[PDB]
Amino acid sequence: CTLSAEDKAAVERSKMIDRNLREDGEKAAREVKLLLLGIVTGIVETHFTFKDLHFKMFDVGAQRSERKKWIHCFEGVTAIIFCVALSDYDLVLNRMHESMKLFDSICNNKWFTDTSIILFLNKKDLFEEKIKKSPLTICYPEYAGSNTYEEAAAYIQCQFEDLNKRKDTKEIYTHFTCTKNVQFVFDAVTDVIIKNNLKDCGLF
Amino acid sequence: VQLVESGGGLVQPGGSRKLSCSASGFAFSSFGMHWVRQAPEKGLEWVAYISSGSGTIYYADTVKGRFTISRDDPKNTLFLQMTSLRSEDTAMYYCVRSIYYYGSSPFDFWGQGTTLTVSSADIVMTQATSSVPVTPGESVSISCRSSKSLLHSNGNTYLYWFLQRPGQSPQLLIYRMSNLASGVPDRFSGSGSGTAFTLTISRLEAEDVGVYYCMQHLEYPLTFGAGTKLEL
Amino acid sequence: SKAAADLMAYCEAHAKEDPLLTPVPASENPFR
Amino acid sequence: NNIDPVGRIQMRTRRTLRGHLAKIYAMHWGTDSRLLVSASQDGKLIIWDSYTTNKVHAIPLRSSWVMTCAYAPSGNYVACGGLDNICSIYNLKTREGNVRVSRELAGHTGYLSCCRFLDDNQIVTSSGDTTCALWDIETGQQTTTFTGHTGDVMSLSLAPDTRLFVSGACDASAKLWDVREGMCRQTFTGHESDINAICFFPNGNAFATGSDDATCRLFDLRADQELMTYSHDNIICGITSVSFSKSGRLLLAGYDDFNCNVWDALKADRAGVLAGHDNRVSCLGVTDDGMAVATGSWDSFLKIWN
Amino acid sequence: TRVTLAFFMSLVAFAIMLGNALVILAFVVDKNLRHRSSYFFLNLAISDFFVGVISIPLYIPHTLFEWDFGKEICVFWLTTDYLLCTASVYNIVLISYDRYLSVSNAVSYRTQHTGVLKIVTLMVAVWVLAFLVNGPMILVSESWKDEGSECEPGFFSEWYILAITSFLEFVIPVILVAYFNMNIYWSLWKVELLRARRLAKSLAILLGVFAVCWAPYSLFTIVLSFYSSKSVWYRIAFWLQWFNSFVNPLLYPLCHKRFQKAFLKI
Ligand SMILES: CN1CCN(C2=Nc3cc(Cl)ccc3Nc3ccccc32)CC1
Repeated sequence: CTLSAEDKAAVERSKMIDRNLREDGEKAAREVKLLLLGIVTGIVETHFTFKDLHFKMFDVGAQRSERKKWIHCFEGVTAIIFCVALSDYDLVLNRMHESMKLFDSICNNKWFTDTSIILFLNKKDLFEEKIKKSPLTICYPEYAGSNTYEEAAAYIQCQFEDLNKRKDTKEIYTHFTCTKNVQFVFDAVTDVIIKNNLKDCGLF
Repeated sequence: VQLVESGGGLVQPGGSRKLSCSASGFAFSSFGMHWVRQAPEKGLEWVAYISSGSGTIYYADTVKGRFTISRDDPKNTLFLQMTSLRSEDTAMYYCVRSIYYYGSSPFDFWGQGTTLTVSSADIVMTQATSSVPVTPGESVSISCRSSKSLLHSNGNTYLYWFLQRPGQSPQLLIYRMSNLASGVPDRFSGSGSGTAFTLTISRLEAEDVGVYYCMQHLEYPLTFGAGTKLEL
Repeated sequence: SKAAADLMAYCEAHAKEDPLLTPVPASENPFR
Repeated sequence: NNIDPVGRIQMRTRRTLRGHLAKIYAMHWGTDSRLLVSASQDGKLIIWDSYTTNKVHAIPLRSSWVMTCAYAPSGNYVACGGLDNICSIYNLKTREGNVRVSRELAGHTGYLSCCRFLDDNQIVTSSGDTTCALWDIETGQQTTTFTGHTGDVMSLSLAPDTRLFVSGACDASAKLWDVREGMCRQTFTGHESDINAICFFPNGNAFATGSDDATCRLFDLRADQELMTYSHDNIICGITSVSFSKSGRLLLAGYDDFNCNVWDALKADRAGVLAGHDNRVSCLGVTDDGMAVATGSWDSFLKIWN
Repeated sequence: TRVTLAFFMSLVAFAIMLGNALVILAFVVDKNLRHRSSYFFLNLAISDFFVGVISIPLYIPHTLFEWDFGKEICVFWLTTDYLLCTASVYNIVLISYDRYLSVSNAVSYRTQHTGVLKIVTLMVAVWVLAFLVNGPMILVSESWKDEGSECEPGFFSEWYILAITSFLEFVIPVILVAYFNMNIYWSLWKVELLRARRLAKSLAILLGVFAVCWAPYSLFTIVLSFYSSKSVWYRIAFWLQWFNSFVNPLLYPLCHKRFQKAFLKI
């Protein structure tokens, strides 16, 4: 042995530090990290708990810069919440084109290849009253449906959902925003867990 | 920081006695602790050592198998239990902190000490002299000897210089033979060569006379000298 | 050329003080 | 053309430092050339013992979205920052024996990219607000703020002489700034995309930038132009980190091809691959006495070479 | 001649040995493999290692050239061989149960923090259970010591004992593996057609390889021991039993993504 009386204590100190690091990693490696984009300066972190599960949601809408130099730090998230409206389909700023461009950019991005996406549509009552005198023909001239909410809503839903280019790897769980949002996201993350779980041990 | 101890007094030979230490104003559970002593008329002696995490435990060969050391981290307390006490065990004891990581300063704080009067190849250090009368306004040079070379393989040296004033507890003047502990006047120095080392108090002033000691911490047990009595 | 000369001159002067350029024999290297 | 090539410089992993679990984003060398500091998404900042591969200190954080860390030149304090717009400063040497956070500099709104100490009382920060700032730690408020970027600032470095500093932003531009007055000394351009890594040459007469367009560059502070370009055809990915050595011959450049490359800073053409990571190279540094090189990558392992 | 047969038996043994040595190496090298799956696969590889170094080369001469065992060696040979095979099957079942708990109740499978004591408890219960099921019967056999006899446990004279042993080592593993895989399929299925077909095919392949490589010998042995107290098909079934440990390090711990990374680093 080529140590003094105190290098042994130095080694013991390093061992305690290693144990503490490993324990903290075990504690922090079993939480579900969801990123919210569009229900509720810099990152606004929100924590809550549901059915023995720890949800850490990131409200990141306060940043005033692009996403290229900013989003890759969320590589390991379980899922993305996406929130958009239906009532503003015709409001020229319009808004449907912006939302569709955002969704296409997000869904077909490499960092979220295996990452599913939850998608919400809200402000549906204003849309329903609007279509009474303002049909979708203003924004969808090719639309040839009945002047009822159901056909138009299905049209819009399939319009967004037909943008998926990764049909056999990740799905989209579309739900009309109306406490059913928490139940929807819980079921979605359970199914994400199962599908990503029977994948790392073969089973295709 | 603060260290306050309980358990001292007069004890009959034999039996057992336990001395406890309470820490205040620092992170207790990241420190190793030593119990040291000083004879009622002679120099210092070491007793025992416990380290961080309640792992390593060391006793002196004189006290081996009869003194046991322990700690308690939630309440910031330290214990030395003492069995097989004999009349030669009379002394006054010090609880000394020591944090062992790279660059730290061990022995940087000593408690107020508690009195306890009882009714081989070990490196023993011989204090070079016993009294040097030096008038105030002139430098003081004190030395001590060692039984064994102290340069370890890692380039270190392990000699410690302490000072004690009347009615008081020691303080750390020099640690590892060359370093000056922060919180003391910067007119001290230490030097020397193998097994023969020296402390220097330059431009002696008042309240700077008393007993001086050296220590070795290269391998257990820990020992002391006699203690040079610098007087006026 | 003046700017490049200034930086290259500093490289030459501190040549022998760079272990990564001239690896020290294991007698003095603490990382073995 | 008269400079002899250093040739193939092989290096061996003397120490593999394990203990970081998630991704690693920053590291800085200490002043005694023996202690190290590393930042990860465990919310951890670790001070390593380098000689014996020991751990000296471990520090938890508050905002786990870190991007940078710093080491006080006197060994007393550390600092960190990230996506939360504020810069935190911790005191290492207290009689209490534990590291405590002494200062919390606030007043930014864009994400902090970097922070470096001036002395025990002055610091410099650059964030996503497109603005740099000099902070006086004792007072707690900026003494001067620097405006003139149109895009987020991703790097800065402090001169050895401790009088100036250079920053770079997502505008494919860099800016040299005085410290005590507030003027913009100079503005440099030339990259084809955003700049994400800058370093300060030890002689104080040059600096090097890394880009997300498969190129590294050296500019000169006085000549106001780019000096050198460092890229290879087999490379298509982006730079992440840049550093120099004591003499400056070895420019250590991280990449996204998973392989650190040591470049002969004078011939602009050499790649001493320090292969050995399984992921993207994030951070890297070199000791004051040149005794080692440390690299850290996305795989959570930190490697020491000489 | 017999030289070719000996060469091929030794070739099979060497292949088994290497196949499990690689798993053991890639678990001791990389420190990111400290989950349940890697510990269980290591148990599997160790249980399959000793078949290639002890049983096969020791068995080659006893039937090939000369019956140079005696009791003091053949007792050891029997005990080792039986213990290893049973332990390998039980590790297969344990991995599949891990897999079923994976996608049966995944909420409770995500927030547990038990580190070593539990895992090594399981890794040791496997071997203890394998021994206490198979081993204590070989040693208690005495009639098998008749002079001039080929060495094989005495309880071959009792078909009931063979039935109990094969029930506690063939019926239960195939039932458990089939149930776990079917529940995995249902719990996923309740674009989509291709994924469902891939999952069904892979699960069928695993269960089928198990059944093919372990049914004939048990069936043929109990058939011969029933009333007709050796033909070439007996050798076929005998070696088909050992031929599982050739593929068991190829289905489970080579498809896995983490272990694939661990191997490709080397
Ligand atoms: C190459 N192989 C090695 C193992 N081996 C048997 N192995 C077990 C072990 C257990 Cl626990 C249950 C059932 C069986 N099958 C058997 C049935 C009849 C005779 C022998 C066996 C015989 C030869």
